[PDB]
Amino acid sequence: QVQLQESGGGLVQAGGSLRLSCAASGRAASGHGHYGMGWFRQVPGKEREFVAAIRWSGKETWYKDSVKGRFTISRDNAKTTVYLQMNSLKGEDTAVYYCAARPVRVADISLPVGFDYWGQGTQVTVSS
Ligand SMILES: [Cu+2]
Ligand SMILES: [Cu+2]
Repeated sequence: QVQLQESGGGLVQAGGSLRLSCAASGRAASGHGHYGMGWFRQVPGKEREFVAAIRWSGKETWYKDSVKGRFTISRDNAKTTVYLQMNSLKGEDTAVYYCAARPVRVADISLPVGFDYWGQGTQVTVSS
């Protein structure tokens, strides 16, 4: 199974920058050996939402409208690592972020589906 471990979340202020990293190890259960990645956030009193996603190759990414501009999702050169660069935090952003691996290819990556493995969660609080 794909072991996902995140870190980098914590205390900041509105207009700052913060960077979350998601390490990945182990083989997967489905597919031919690959997997796409994505980030989700849990906000108190609201349902879980899909915030960013990247195809296994990096040919295309997807962002939720309210983060486009400000957030970017990438993967470094040797890879198991996924990053989420958060710039110009607004306070609404305030929540617990999660990274998840998708073992089987999907036609539309804006879709919340196929995420078999989940990381543990990092609280991000934006004070004013
Ligand atoms: Cu390969
Ligand atoms: Cu593939």
